[PDB]
Amino acid sequence: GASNSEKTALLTKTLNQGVKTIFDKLNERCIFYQAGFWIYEYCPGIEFVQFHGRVNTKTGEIVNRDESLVYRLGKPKANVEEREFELLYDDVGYYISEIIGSGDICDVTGAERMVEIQYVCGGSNSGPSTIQWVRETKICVYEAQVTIPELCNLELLAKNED
Repeated sequence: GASNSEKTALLTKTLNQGVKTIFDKLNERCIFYQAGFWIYEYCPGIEFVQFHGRVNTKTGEIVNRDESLVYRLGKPKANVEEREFELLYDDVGYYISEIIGSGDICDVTGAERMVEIQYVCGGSNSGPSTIQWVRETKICVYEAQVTIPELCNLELLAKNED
């Protein structure tokens, strides 16, 4: 390895403060994204599931819930401080990885119903929170990506058009 301490200081800080800032805007209400025919709704440390329906931006709520469309993508924890996260990066920028586990074992292969969530900045100076895309990556694993303005405050997560 050949790296200085400031480099690690900001890497570590970015992971820490990024998560705390995510939780601060998500605290407001849940987020939702219509991925073609399916809708994925993520809440501030409650659960992550996919249901059919529509949303009225005016009110910010779905048409009605759905007890027949049983789905589970993963269940987070209220004690976010205890949950460990990771700081990876891509050609676009750095991001925080949130693996939401506590899923059932998929009989297909014998793997957990967890999901990988990536927190990226949307290159926006303001706004609430929204998702970009969400889909199945493995037999029992899904991948989801959100774009929020507040992550751009962290130098490493700061998009070039913040």
